Amino acid sequence: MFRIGQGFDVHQLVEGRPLIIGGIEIPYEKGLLGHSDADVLLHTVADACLGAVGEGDIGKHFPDTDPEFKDADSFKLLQHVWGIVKQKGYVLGNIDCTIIAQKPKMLPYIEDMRKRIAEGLEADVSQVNVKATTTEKLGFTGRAEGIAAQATVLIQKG
Amino acid sequence: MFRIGQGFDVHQLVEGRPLIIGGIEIPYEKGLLGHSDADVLLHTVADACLGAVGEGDIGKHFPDTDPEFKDADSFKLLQHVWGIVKQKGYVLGNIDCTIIAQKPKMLPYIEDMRKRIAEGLEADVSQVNVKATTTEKLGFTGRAEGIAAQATVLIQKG
Amino acid sequence: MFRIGQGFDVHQLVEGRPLIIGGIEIPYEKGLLGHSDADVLLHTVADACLGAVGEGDIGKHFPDTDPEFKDADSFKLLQHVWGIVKQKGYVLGNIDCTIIAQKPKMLPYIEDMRKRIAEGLEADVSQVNVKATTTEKLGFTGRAEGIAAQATVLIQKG
Ligand SMILES: Nc1ccn([C@@H]2O[C@H](COP(=O)(O)O)[C@@H](O)[C@H]2O)c(=O)n1
Ligand SMILES: Nc1ccn([C@@H]2O[C@H](COP(=O)(O)O)[C@@H](O)[C@H]2O)c(=O)n1
Ligand SMILES: Nc1ccn([C@@H]2O[C@H](COP(=O)(O)O)[C@@H](O)[C@H]2O)c(=O)n1
Ligand SMILES: [Mg+2]
Ligand SMILES: [Mg+2]
Ligand SMILES: [Mg+2]
Repeated sequence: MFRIGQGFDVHQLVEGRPLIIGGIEIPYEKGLLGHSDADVLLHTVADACLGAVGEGDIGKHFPDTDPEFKDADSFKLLQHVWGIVKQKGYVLGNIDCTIIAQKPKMLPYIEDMRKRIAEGLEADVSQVNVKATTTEKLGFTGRAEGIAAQATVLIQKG
Repeated sequence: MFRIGQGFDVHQLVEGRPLIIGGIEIPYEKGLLGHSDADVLLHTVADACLGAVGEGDIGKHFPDTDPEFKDADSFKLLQHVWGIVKQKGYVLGNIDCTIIAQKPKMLPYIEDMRKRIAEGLEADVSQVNVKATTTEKLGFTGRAEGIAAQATVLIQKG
Repeated sequence: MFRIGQGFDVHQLVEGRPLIIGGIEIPYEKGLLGHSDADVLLHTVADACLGAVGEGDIGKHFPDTDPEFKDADSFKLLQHVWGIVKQKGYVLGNIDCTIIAQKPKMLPYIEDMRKRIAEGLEADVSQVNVKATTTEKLGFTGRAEGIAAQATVLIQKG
């Protein structure tokens, strides 16, 4: 028994905020805006996992209206989600993720995001892939108004 | 033994159309524009299903020019597609879907969508997940010009 | 055992380039811009396959700045990627792909695309699905500024 999940998220890039993607703080002059730390990649990972076990989405579990979510660490949120997945009787098969951003260049941070995600999913780094693509200056990600992310996850009984 | 499918669709939001998403009519002052009822989520689910079995996309079976597509009920189209899947030997593993819309708030209608999708795929509600995200006012969805959806499906022999 | 991968890519449409998609030259008045042939779909497929086995993305294996990338045949880049996948001990389960493009109409070239991708992944055509959608004239794909593609792949031990 295998189950699939998919996640998609978008956050605005703005002046007065830290950039945290995949649990890793990137030195940058813009960061992501949200109620929590706005880590678009960990929200997308969390969404894919919840999706795979039929448990809705991060908004159902950590709504904005509740200020426990306010400035929440999304790695801790992911850990809570992974708790739900474990309770269903699953472990990670593998995950594959895409950061969609014109800038910054994510390549130097990728290996540390893979480790961090793997730690949050209680898995080996070889089960976690993270990649990045621009949109060649097209669309809202192309004009650097925001950063999007996608993930697909395969989980299995264990 | 297993196959994966992925679907993506976009419809314009316009005055004077009903809003039908996931087979559920949602009261709102705009609806989706199409030749059919323009149920962007059911079109996405149908496309993921057809994708999983190597049968093309909804346009190969129900082109815009087919008089049957005009005002077609997308749930019925989904049933037709699911008959194709079943003839190939497959049943639903699980499906995970995302509505990409700035508004309306999808949350109250999610559980009815899940039940309707599950009925179309002859499956338990536990096998179906639907979630929603905005794009934080960015891009065409952020301007409420349209609604998009994505789905990933895992099917298995049965 | 099974592994999942997901790809996404975008290239700009510009005058005075061939349009090559899914390894097929499509006669058209614009083509895709890149250092390589800029085949957005074969890039997307390659990234999905690399993702499935935890090997990063095409830029970690075939960076922009590599002279062999300049005017590269993306079918040959796919065959190399597929080499890596086989080296890790996997074969194709199935793959589902979507071209996102306002124009041209892809339908006539879809069957030749499927055969080419199946050849690239050492698979039967029945394991490969290629679809197209527009975005109803919305966003960068809808204004014909570029073409995007998505792919989800399921690979299996063999
Ligand atoms: N159109 C929408 C968009 C989001 N939602 C829900 O609201 C939450 C907040 O969405 P955003 O994070 O995109 O603002 C989501 O996690 C989802 O639970 C909704 O119910 N309808
Ligand atoms: N924001 C980004 C975008 C792309 N990249 C890298 O650059 C490579 C090529 O990306 P583009 O072709 O999208 O520009 C990617 O495969 C990825 O390795 C990155 O490291 N950070
Ligand atoms: N560029 C495109 C876009 C769509 N199509 C086909 O047209 C059909 C309908 O596309 P839209 O509803 O996205 O316009 C699709 O289901 C696909 O069969 C195509 O052949 N080439
Ligand atoms: Mg988020
Ligand atoms: Mg549609
Ligand atoms: Mg490319």
